[PDB]
Amino acid sequence: YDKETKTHATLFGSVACEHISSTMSQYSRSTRSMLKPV
Amino acid sequence: CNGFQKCEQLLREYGQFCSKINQALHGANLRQDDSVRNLFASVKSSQSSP
Repeated sequence: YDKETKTHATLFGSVACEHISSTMSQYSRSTRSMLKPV
Repeated sequence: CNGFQKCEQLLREYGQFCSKINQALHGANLRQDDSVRNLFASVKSSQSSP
């Protein structure tokens, strides 16, 4: 959440750094139509 | 349910209970982190001969 800065980051647990891709379309998240390498 | 809209609609009715369960687990995990820090802090703050 980082409330004081108000900036936010998304973390994938125990997933290879290379696997996840920006604007990922291979996996579909039912809960959110839109979600917002290191 | 795994990606089922109807179970998600049922979840919306029971959403408040589901949110409470997450908050309790999140609070317990934070308390476990606090216990780890204090125990290590007692070990630390002592000068050590190599």
